[PDB]
Amino acid sequence: SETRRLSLFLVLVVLSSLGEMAIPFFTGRLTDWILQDGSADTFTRNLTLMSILTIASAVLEFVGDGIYNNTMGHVHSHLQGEVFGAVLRDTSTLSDSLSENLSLFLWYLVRGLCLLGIMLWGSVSLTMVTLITLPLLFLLPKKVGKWYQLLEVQVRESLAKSSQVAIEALSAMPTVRSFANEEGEAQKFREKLQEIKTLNQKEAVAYAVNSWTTSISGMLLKVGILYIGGQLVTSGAVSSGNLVTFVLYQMQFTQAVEVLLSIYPRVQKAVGSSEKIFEYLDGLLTPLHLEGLVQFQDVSFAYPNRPDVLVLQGLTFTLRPGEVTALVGPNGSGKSTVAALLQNLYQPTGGQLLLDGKPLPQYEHRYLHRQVAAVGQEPQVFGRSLQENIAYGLTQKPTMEEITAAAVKSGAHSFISGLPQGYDTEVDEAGSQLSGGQRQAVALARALIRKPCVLILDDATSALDANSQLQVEQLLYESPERYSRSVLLITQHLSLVEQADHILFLEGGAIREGGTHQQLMEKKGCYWAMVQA
Amino acid sequence: RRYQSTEL
Amino acid sequence: QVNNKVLMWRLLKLSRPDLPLLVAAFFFLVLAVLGETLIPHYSGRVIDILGGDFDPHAFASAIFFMCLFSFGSSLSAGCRGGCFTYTMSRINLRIREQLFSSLLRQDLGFFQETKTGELNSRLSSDTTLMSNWLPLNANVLLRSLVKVVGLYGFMLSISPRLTLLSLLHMPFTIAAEKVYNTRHQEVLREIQDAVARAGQVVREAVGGLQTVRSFGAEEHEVCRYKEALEQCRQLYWRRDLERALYLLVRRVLHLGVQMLMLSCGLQQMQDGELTQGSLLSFMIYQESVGSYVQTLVYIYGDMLSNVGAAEKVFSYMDRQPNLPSPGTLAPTTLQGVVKFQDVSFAYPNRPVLKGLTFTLRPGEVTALVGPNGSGKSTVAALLQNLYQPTGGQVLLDEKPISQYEHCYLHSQVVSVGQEPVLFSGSVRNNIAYGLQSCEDDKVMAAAQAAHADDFIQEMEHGIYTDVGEKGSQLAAGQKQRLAIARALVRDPRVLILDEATSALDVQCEQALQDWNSRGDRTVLVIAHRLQTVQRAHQILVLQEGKL
Repeated sequence: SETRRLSLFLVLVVLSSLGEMAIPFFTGRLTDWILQDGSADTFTRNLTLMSILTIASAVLEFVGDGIYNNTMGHVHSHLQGEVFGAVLRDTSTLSDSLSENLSLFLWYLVRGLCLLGIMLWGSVSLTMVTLITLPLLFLLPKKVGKWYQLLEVQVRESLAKSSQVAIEALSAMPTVRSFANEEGEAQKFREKLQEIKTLNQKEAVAYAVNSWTTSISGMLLKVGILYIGGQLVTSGAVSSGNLVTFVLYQMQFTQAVEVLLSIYPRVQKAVGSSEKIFEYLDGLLTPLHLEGLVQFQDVSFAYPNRPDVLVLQGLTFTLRPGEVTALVGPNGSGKSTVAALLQNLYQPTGGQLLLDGKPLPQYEHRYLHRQVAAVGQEPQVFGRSLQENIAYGLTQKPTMEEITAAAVKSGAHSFISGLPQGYDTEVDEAGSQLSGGQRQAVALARALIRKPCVLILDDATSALDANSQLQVEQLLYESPERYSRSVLLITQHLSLVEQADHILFLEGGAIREGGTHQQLMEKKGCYWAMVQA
Repeated sequence: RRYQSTEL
Repeated sequence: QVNNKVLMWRLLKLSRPDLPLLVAAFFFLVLAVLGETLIPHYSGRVIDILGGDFDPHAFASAIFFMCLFSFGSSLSAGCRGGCFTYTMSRINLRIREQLFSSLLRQDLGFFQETKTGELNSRLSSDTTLMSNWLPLNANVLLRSLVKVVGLYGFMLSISPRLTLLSLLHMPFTIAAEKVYNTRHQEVLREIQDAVARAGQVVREAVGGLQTVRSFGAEEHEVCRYKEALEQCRQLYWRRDLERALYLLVRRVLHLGVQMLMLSCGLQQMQDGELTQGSLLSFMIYQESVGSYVQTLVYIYGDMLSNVGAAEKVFSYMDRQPNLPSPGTLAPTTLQGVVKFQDVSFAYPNRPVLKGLTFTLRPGEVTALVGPNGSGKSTVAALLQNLYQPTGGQVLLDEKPISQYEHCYLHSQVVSVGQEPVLFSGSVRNNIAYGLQSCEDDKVMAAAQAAHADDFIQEMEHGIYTDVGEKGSQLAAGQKQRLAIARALVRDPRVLILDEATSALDVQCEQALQDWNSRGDRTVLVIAHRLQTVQRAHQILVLQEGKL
């Protein structure tokens, strides 16, 4: 999609290299003109050509770089956004390092190709030296580079391991002081330091060898062309100005090829580390009124970890409006799984279910998430402000009066007003702004503000305080409009289940009790066992 | 853009 | 500044044990810089030889000096790098060892108030920046500062006016490089700040993943991440635009000196003063001088950051601990009596402990209960001499616990925490932890006595098997069993157990209430229930930090 600018960038790079090539050729021909004793018109024209060509080259290079940017940044941002969206349903350093190395590789590769092309413009014989000594410039330093890189990465890995061990001891420090074993940790650190010292001598030897090979190859080439060109100038087939050009040409070509050798392994490492990230990358009806009721017909579910093994079966509860359902018993009955299925987190593995006369996937995802909001297993408060934390996931932002009304309904209005700046107080991340009971009250307020059709609030007051549990039970029993929206109490406090119109219980992946609370106590099932407990 | 770095 | 001076003096004192490597690297540096300066003059000599009449002797001599100086400059530069990177590694290892050794002996409150990442950044990333000062940055600054003067000697040796041109040209380049480096550093600071903000956003999004998926708020978090990414991309674009503009103006000024220098040099040519090879050598020297000046300026800029990192690290090793020296007391026989008297403890951040007084006996099993906001563990923490009591004192055999030998006291008084912690080693290491060398027979004897051999004999090589890091491979029952085995294997005289009836089975309590090393040793047990009241010889209570 960005080729329409990338091709322009590439041709910009090529033209910039051609324009930059003006310095050595023109200065060599100009010194040859000095030796030729020509008229000043040639000298003035060559100076003007010098200035014009290289200033065009500099401007073209700047434009090409500015075109490569504002495009590679857009690609990087889009890639990171897509990766985050994929993982929702570590990379930026890789992306911009890859971009920088790729652009450097392209620049210096085009520069070297242009160098060699204008070598071939001149005398072919002096180019032959470069074309035979290029494989010696390429093969051997590439051989030494992987050795040096391997030793360097081994040293870095050992350093990381030693630092990890030291930080583990630092974290476990109270136990270390309890056992008085500081010298043991010191010896354990010292052994790894000794191993690192052992590896580093070989690393230094490899570094010295690599530097020796690169320098000797490049500057041996630099002396070889000078000798050959001197011999040919003595032969007379080549003017001295061409030799003057070729010396600077060799310096530029050596710099370009050395940049290429220093850059290419980084590009290879970047693409190797990006391939795994690339691998890691991989409509419904909208209600327009009150849902009314929801029901299931012997529904079955399975855990995602073991989809071949069902989690529970036999879901026959119906969310009757104006009534409160109940669920209590062993945690292996799938009560949390039933709550997740009621929230349309996954499709059922069997049976059938309905919500407002339609299945859960039939209803719109936004409407389903807005009308079936529920309190989590543990209350969590986001890092934003409380006025923002009590309205997460809202399709449209409502007025703050509604937020205050919901907080008063959940009783969290006083707690919010206790914080400075009212409900607009910034809340610390992971519920560190206040207590667990305050977090549960905030979760209840967030559930109430959405005005749900079927509240599935559970596991909130069981882990909260006794006063918070009593307030939650009082609010649940004082629901207006003939209880308005139905509820599904799956908390651990069985005292609040006395007001359930059609209570139920499950055990071992299936239902085990139901009916009135007094009838459940008078039975002989799991509810009777809980009553006798 | 031009590459530039320092050696030990 | 004086602080920078003393910091660099301390860095030199740290580098002192590697003097031979330093002098060898310096000698190789001088040998490299001499040949590197000398070569282009001989290149101009070659060109001048070719320009005039052909002299085979002069040409052969010039080519031979090329070969010799080329081999010398290629060889002498490579050895300097190896010596300097060896010095780098030696300095890094020495400073890492010294920093860890000085960090080990500090008080518990210092680690209590300081986050682990703060210490990790100093120990891992900054210790790399210790060894960047002398082996690399000082070397590059010295080689630039000698090669610039050598190259300026040569150019003068060529022709003076062409050098006055360079003298006039340099200050603009220096000022431009300074300005660009300052702006680049500021923008890099903004870049890392925005990257940290985006990382916080994604961490917050992934922390409450279940809550977000339940509420269906993934789109909002995705939009916020897109906004943060747009801010980061805009900052990246600003940085790269500034860098490209700096490069463009640098090349423009490069020709702005180059063309006029060529014109004046050719006027001198036509005047008959200079030759072609001399002009070529001058051109090479001019090409090198500017780059050397810029890299010198950049390295001197990096100097201050490295010195600041040095101050940041040395602040840790200069932190004075607040623990009294041990009195080196170690009686051969210990009765094991422990007496508390009107003691008070205050946390470094509040009378958490106040007015506690009791006395324990060897043959009497004593239990302490009371919720008091789960602060009952501070009694054991004070008993282990981990904290210094603000008021009163704790005495063993009518002797304060501070005067006892640090090794002997913790080999005599052994406690187990509420959460046992392992050290990622073998079971042989993690049971006999704190012991230099003892027989293994006692190790699995205590393992059998602690009801822990069940998962030991089922695992290969018995006690020599490997466990997960921080013990995370095993479960909480294994944690309690390993902690009890570690406490028993050291044969303590005063034994403290916490949450015995709250986090451990009664079989462990029965073993620790009837063992030969527990029948007549002073035992203090803390439980969160009344399960230990029925078996305790003496029971004591505490609330809100008082009896």
